[PDB]
Amino acid sequence: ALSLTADQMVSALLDAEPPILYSEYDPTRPFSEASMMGLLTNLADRELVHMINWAKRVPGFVDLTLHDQVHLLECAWLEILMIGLVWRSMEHPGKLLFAPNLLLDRNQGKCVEGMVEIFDMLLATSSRFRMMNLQGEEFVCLKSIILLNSGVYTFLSSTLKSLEEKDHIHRVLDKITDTLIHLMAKAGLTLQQQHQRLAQLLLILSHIRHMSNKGMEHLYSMKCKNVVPLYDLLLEMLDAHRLHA
Amino acid sequence: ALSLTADQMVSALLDAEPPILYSEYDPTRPFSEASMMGLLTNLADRELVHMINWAKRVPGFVDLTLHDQVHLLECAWLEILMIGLVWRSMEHPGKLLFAPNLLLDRNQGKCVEGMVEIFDMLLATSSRFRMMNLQGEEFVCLKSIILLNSGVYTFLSSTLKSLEEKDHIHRVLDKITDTLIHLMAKAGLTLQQQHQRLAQLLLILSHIRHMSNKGMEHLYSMKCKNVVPLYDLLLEMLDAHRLHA
Ligand SMILES: C[C@@H](COc1ccc([C@@H]2Oc3ccc(O)cc3S[C@@H]2c2ccc(O)cc2)cc1)N1CCCC1
Ligand SMILES: C[C@@H](COc1ccc([C@@H]2Oc3ccc(O)cc3S[C@@H]2c2ccc(O)cc2)cc1)N1CCCC1
Repeated sequence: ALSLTADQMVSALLDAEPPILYSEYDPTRPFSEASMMGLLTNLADRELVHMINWAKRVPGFVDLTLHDQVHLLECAWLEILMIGLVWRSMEHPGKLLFAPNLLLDRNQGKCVEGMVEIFDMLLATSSRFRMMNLQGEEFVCLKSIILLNSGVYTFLSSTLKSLEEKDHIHRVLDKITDTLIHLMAKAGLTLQQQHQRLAQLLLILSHIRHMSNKGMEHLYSMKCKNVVPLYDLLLEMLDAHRLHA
Repeated sequence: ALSLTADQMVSALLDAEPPILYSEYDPTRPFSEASMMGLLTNLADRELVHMINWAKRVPGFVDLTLHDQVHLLECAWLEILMIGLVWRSMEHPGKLLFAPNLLLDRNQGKCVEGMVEIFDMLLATSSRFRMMNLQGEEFVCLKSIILLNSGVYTFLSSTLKSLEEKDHIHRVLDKITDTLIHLMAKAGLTLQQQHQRLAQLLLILSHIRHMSNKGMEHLYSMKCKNVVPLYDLLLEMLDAHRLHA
């Protein structure tokens, strides 16, 4: 990502995109019988495996230590799931496309206590994306910034290693800024519109953080999975051998 | 803020800055006897009055409806308190300057259950500001963006009035982006450094949001004041007559 061109970062990120998964329920069977949170939790857990694969293809990420990769993902995984959900919901006003076979409106969120509040925030984000005409190339840049940025301030220590890690991350974020600006210039925005649009995009990331924080608060009202710490499951997933090479 | 120059926004914001308040405790008396949360809560409540005064001097803010002013402040007040705290702590590594007569280190945070975690996040933000060499002129721009941005996505409705309000806010944020870019150009940064520094600044705002959200979670473990809704107290403060004109 540090000698990669702007055109090469954009292609690398497009190449890395995870697949769109389906909800797992029998579509020949009724709906009142379904646990909406079970459906959503099962979907999200399945996406997480693919998020790990994606993160390893973000330029610069695997040059980090395993521990720092785990930390970043532990800090950003729900933001990353949510921006992906808002992105595929963009062309579906008033609805959230959790999966191609699971498209829910706000009243379907009332089904779970405290969940309509989260739905409403997600829906508003999707509407802002649509109104901004967010582009596929801009979205993958944003998703990678979330991955690199959300946990970069909470690394405990400040060892030599740690200082080098933070420098490298800030260097990669810098190149993704250069890429976003490059995309906007290519599109024919003036200098002035570029910086304004860059700021508009980056401020949405503070809303996504808000949504992740609220969603974490909401998810922690027990019912879901909280077995084995998240660190450990992420590490297991991230700490791959190379035998299947 | 919409026909204001970049030089006029910067001066308007510098002019609007609130005063630095002191902690209210008898400095002739011992410390173990002090409620650290009482001291911090009393300080923060006193700052809030001055925050309302400041917000009314941010270009564009008072052109909003009273209700929308209340909403923005309800969404941003803790972020705004925290960025002010990190800013005055910048030149005090390892310590948080809550007031000139109340300078606390992380171990003094352990005094309150769950508070050291918040202190540690604040301290790390202060260190990042220092390392970035954040400037007084950049800080007031950031503080005003927080005020305008944090609640702009959660307005319920979408009345004509509401749509006009959102447009105006996004227009003001745009001019503050123009101002930040103007400040950086004046300082002699290249085009490339400007956009990179703009992005570095705006991404810190996602960390400040995180800290506010965590702090709200922490403050809600009862002991503090939660009497009369915050909306209502903000409204009271904001809904001024003009008789003392
Ligand atoms: C905690 C469990 C389940 O996590 C979940 C479960 C459900 C969802 C909910 O469903 C999805 C499903 C896929 C997707 O890409 C996004 C979301 S968001 C939504 C949600 C989030 C928070 C909230 O308060 C209400 C709804 C999102 C995450 N595992 C997640 C991976 C590690 C543990
Ligand atoms: C809720 C009460 C008190 O709010 C407070 C009380 C204390 C502080 C704590 O003390 C200050 C004091 C001044 C300042 O500018 C910032 C902070 S931050 C800190 C804090 C915040 C969250 C947390 O979990 C732990 C420490 C910040 C806000 N009133 C606030 C205005 C309306 C109600």
